[PDB]
Amino acid sequence: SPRWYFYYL
Amino acid sequence: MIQRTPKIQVYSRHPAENGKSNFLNCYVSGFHPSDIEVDLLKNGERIEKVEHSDLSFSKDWSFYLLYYTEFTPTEKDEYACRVNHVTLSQPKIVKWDRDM
Amino acid sequence: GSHSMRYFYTSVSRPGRGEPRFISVGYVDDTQFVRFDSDAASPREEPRAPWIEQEGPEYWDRNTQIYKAQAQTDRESLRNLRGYYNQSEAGSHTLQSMYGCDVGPDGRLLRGHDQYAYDGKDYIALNEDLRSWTAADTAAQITQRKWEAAREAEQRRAYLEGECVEWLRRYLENGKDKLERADPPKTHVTHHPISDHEATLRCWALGFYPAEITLTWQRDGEDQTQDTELVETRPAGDRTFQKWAAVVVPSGEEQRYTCHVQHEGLPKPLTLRWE
Repeated sequence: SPRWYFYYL
Repeated sequence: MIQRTPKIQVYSRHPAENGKSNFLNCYVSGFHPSDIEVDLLKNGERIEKVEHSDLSFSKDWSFYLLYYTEFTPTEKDEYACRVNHVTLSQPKIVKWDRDM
Repeated sequence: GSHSMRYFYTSVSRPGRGEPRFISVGYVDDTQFVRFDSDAASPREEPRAPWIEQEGPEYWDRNTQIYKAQAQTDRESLRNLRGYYNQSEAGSHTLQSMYGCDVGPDGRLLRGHDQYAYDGKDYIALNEDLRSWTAADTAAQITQRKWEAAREAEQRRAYLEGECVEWLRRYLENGKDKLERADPPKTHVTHHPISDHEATLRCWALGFYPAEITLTWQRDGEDQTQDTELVETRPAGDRTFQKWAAVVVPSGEEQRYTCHVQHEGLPKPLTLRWE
């Protein structure tokens, strides 16, 4: 499944 | 930005046997950016029921797509792949050759 | 054997044509098994391999929520990138991401991956030690300093070492032989005369899986590398692959040349001739 943490570049 | 011209291969899913149903493939790879137009051609005319794979990309980040349609080859019928892309000044047309 | 799981994200801004398009594909080894497209009529994760269709609707609903949040994250990243490079709002740009995990036959992590490209070039990547970053340029260093100060590599390390490996382990369980078994190439040599004293020998490999393979032509046991024409390995469309290698030979000397075929599904490499 896709990861559910998110990061702005 | 750095743009990359599509590579094109035209070929069949199984060895071409006149009269036996098969699949016509056009694999377009190594291109950037992602917008591209690919038509499969039957005697110079666009084939209507053409599907394609989901947009993916290689380790070098360049995109690839497979366009395909069921087809039953004959001895005189001609088939080609025609591609348009921002890198190309004219559509690139690659003729299906069953020996490649 | 060893296995990998990878997600491939593509976000493309469309100035004056709406919000950026987000597409994802998921892979186990060389087998695509999910997709998501924000431009679909009702965007939802969708199965693409047979062994994943068993998952219940909560699986697809959960993953759809995640992709939508990812797509909104990428929009903000694209807006930041445009500022970093002094680009216009009128220009279309591309953010690509890939991440995932490699495991050995024991199932434990071997290598983690977590990388990005902007407009077709490397931008920033997590290093193999999963604690440091390699930035491609000065703009990517703005990102690098951000992610260090927030210690976000420790978060990435934990997902790659943990959840990633557990999903891979479960997907390998659903798939059974469709993921464990290598399919060896079906091989043959064709012969295409050019003219008097020259013909093409083409060595074919068809229907193989996984995609990694080596085809070489040898003359009397010595490699013909600078004279062999290779095509890129290409999909057959049924989850198997194809490749060929060709060499031009003096007519009548066809039986000096051997083609050698290496692939996971062949315990011993194959040696082929025109005969």
